[PDB]
Amino acid sequence: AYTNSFTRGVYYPDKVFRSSVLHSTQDLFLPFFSNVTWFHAIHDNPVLPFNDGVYFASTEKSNIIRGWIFGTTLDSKTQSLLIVNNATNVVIKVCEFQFCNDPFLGVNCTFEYVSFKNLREFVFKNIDGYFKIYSKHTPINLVRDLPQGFSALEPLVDLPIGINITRFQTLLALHAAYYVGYLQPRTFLLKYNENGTITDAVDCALDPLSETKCTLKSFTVEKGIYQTSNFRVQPTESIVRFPNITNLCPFGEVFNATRFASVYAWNRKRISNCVADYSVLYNSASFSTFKCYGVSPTKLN
Amino acid sequence: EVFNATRFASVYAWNRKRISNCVADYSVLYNSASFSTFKCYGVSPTKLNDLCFTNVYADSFVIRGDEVRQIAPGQTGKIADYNYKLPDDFTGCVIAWNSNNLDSKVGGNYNYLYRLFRKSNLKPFERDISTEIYQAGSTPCNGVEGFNCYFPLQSYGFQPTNGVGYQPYRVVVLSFELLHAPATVCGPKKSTNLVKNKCVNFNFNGLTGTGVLTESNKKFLPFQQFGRDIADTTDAVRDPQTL
Amino acid sequence: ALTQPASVSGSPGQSITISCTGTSSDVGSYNLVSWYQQHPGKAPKLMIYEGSKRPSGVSNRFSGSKSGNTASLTISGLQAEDEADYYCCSYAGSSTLVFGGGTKLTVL
Amino acid sequence: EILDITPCSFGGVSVITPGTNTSNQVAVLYQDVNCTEVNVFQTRAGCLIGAEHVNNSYECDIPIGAGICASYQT
Amino acid sequence: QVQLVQSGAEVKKPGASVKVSCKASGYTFTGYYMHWVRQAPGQGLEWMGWISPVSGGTNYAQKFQGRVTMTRDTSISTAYMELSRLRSDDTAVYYCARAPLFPTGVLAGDYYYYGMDVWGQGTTVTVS
Amino acid sequence: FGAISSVLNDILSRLDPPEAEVQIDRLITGRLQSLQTYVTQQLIRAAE
Amino acid sequence: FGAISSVLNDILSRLDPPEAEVQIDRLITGRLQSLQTYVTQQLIRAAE
Ligand SMILES: *[C@@H]1O[C@H](CO)[C@@H](O)[C@H](O)[C@H]1NC(C)=O
Ligand SMILES: *[C@@H]1O[C@H](CO)[C@@H](O)[C@H](O)[C@H]1NC(C)=O
Ligand SMILES: *[C@@H]1O[C@H](CO)[C@@H](O)[C@H](O)[C@H]1NC(C)=O
Ligand SMILES: *[C@@H]1O[C@H](CO)[C@@H](O)[C@H](O)[C@H]1NC(C)=O
Repeated sequence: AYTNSFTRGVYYPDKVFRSSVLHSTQDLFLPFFSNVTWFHAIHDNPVLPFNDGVYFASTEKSNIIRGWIFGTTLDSKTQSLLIVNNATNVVIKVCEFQFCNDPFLGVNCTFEYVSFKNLREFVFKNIDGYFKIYSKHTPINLVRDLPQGFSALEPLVDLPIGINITRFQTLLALHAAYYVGYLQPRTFLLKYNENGTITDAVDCALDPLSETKCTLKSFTVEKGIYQTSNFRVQPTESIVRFPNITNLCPFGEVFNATRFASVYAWNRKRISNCVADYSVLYNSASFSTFKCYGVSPTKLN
Repeated sequence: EVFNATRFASVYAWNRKRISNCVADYSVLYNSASFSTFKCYGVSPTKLNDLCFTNVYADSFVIRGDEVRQIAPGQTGKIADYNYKLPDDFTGCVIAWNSNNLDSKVGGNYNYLYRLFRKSNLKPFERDISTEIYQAGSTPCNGVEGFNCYFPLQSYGFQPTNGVGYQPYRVVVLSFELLHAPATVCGPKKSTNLVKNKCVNFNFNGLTGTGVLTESNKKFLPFQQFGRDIADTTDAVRDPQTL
Repeated sequence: ALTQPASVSGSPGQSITISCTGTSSDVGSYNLVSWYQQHPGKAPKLMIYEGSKRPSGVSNRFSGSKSGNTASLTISGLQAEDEADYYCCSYAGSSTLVFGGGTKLTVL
Repeated sequence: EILDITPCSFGGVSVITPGTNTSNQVAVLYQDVNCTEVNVFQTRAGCLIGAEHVNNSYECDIPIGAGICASYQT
Repeated sequence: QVQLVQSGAEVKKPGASVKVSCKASGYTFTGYYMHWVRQAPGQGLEWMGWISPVSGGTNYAQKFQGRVTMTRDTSISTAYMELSRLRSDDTAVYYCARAPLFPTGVLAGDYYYYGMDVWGQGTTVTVS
Repeated sequence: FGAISSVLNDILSRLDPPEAEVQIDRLITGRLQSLQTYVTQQLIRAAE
Repeated sequence: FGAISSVLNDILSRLDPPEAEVQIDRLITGRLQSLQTYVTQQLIRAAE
């Protein structure tokens, strides 16, 4: 199933108080009106890729979803983040957990911390080893799909775990449909009111109107013509053309000669009509110093 | 626990200790004469008692004497690309001392491993625990070592007779990250009483300036620490003692 | 896995050759043939390695040659001390240091 | 053989739009390009996408260029 | 100044096991894969296996796969080779051997090249 | 303008004078150039 | 403007980032300064 991500998933990108101002910031936000995947909890908890940041949304009435598991293999071979909420305690670990064949909750350890009607929206991202988790709870009266409207996301948790996570799975309480979207490096124009709260945001890479909006850093565009960007056709393939060189150049012999000349009569051999690889020069560890001054060594092939 | 540790980890599994919820002095490290190299360009070591950082990580590892020059931004070498890569915009101060009387044995200390073979340069602050056998030749390597199949980890023979270029050196990289989050690792400077309705040279969590500190009605959310205006100047600050 | 003569005789001062024939997959595709000398009841000593390269201290009288699928040891100026067993060596595809029938060198 | 090199077509992109207090319908003008690489109109000012070409002449409301002007009408 | 010493002569019964030590000095111990060769009295050489003192890598001959076991102690720079399920034809002289070059041969076809340093003697005799 | 920080109070509280002077040189070059462009635009607008 | 080559592609293909960045900074300073002179002259001519 698929759903349109109307306006949800906009968050405070940093923690500097701003008020009554339109500020542009480029960060990992989910695109407006993009396709988000829809999961059900009737009669379904697969693993999804944690590529660059995930936005999660859940509609809840009886507290079914109680935790999440993030990692790469999820088989006690590596450290995997497990967050669980038992009704009084929130527990976050990255321990060498022994996961079940199908992880659920019924009715080398490095870290441990212990403390429809309700829409709970979250965003999970990993920046420089820091796991940022933002969340917000709101009352809703809607059973079919996710509601239409705007809601700014406030940050809650920042954990310095320093773990590479690429896949994640949720934890459900078994005796509740949810939505998952992906973040992208987009530039958003955020509006701070007089209370300092973000009341609106424009994904200005959505359409020409939003492009004009963020080029003019305003939510209102007057009548007229405005230059917004520059289009340029991108190349589709690379075309390398070099002479049909037929002779590898005797670079080995100037290193493997019987005797070398002295410094007072150093020999100057011109190298011409040659194919120069220099890879055997890089990989060989017999050299004491390898110092290139004009051109970088790796950019010679 | 990080400077006078019993044993240091090798560069293939270098320890990354997060230092938080304490007072960082660095005064005993400046007066210590047993240290060999103490180099850093981003931040000066003398202006740390008044300045405060958000967080700091200690990257400790044992490396050879002649390889201590490779742990620096802009350097190129075997260790700088296969075991410990430092970014070009790295801020922080690195310390290194000799361990010729600790990590040495009669027959040789072979408990320190370093990566020698890798098909790609390491990322900044990347920890490569990959044990897969490197494939040097054109034939595929199915985990069996031999021709064109080498183990990327190698060891040195540490003896008290070896030269200063082959002696083991304990290197600790103190990398400071400064974010807008509330700081926790500040210098050893005592605080004083606060005065209002008069402009004074203030210094809150390393952020210094001059001006009047007046009461505010701006509702700062939990982890708000500093306020920035259109001119990127400080507009409001949160006292670390009183919320 | 390799075949070499069992015993060949020579005269003092002579230049003598010892053959060792392999296949195209072990000696014919690799320039990695060698020659070891061992005296009776003694430890073997590497005389020729990596085709014709010699370890430090070995006399220049021992040289090597390779032709198609054949290795050849050459000894210039045969002496009485040259009496020993000579083995040819070549990589064969798997573990490891292999040999020949053994060539006992005798002087007349 | 002699091969001539010409960096392929590029150019600014502008948006013709009435006031947001009226409508959110926009038109795009790619300057000094043909309507090949991109309701498409090719004019000496470039490629216009989103605006319908009307043969009848009116007073200029939003200037595009080369005598072409845009407006929002039925 | 490369020095190599092995254990003493040993006698074993058929079906038992034998453990020989191989203690080296004068060079970088882990920088040389240790090869092993056996020779029956009056017969030719027979290579058996090699061990990597670094990371503990080992590989045996397909002739002896399942009966021979190696370990090594880098703290004292020693190798140890064990022959299990001994029978009559295992009465022989055994050496370890040091490979020629360093394991930095991008080409240095190591450690499959050869043996420059051969050890003194270990004689294992197996008779009822 | 290539400096490690835009606020000068951070630069003076982090770098020894021999390098703080280089960073401040970059900053003052950038700021003086921007101010010169600004005053030129202001002079042209004032002429208009 | 003091760089080793006026072609930016040659700079990116010859020098590693730590030095290509210095060369590109020099080239950027020079070219942006020339563009500033150009736009100022164009504004004066436009006023005339
Ligand atoms: C993180 O782990 C995944 C799964 O093994 C891998 O594909 C990815 O390359 C890793 N990322 C990094 C930066 O190591
Ligand atoms: C801002 O605060 C006022 C006063 O409490 C409130 O009425 C208003 O709803 C808040 N939000 C706005 C103006 O967006
Ligand atoms: C620090 O000061 C604050 C307020 O001034 C106070 O609430 C807190 O208890 C103090 N902490 C300690 C450890 O005294
Ligand atoms: C644009 O391309 C079309 C299609 O090939 C052609 O008919 C027309 O003449 C071109 N116009 C210009 C200005 O190149």
